[PDB]
Amino acid sequence: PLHVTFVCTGNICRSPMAEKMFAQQLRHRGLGDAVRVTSAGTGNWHVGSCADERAAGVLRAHGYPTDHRAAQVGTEHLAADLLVALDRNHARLLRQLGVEAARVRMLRSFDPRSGTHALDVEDPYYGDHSDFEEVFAVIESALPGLHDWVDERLAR
Ligand SMILES: [Cl-]
Repeated sequence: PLHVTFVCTGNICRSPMAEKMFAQQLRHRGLGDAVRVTSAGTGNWHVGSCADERAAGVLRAHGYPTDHRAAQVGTEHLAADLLVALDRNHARLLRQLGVEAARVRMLRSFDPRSGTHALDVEDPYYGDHSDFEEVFAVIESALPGLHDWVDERLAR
């Protein structure tokens, strides 16, 4: 089973949002059994915690699932077929951890409007509900390219 994992720092806002969203989208496409989707954080200050109440709030506001258990990047995640970094800091950490460039890609590099320079997804933790809605929109705009990536991989 193909494995894609999203990575941010605390695994309570950005990455879990991308995880639930992409996983649900795959289910709608009937590809839920063929692709495993998870997420983790580079840090461990939230291991075991649910997603941020505001993150679950926006997910729910758009009809997506919210169940989540925060975790720090481990063996399981580093063994994914693709590690999706939320921002450039996450990417350099995963890179420096030993993951080759081809397996570390920033989420926004999948946005159809993306240029060679991939943009960061901002952390909404210290913002307001508006910031969480914006993070949702940014992620929503980037995922279509990840679906193409999955289609290419499943062909294998
Ligand atoms: Cl974070």
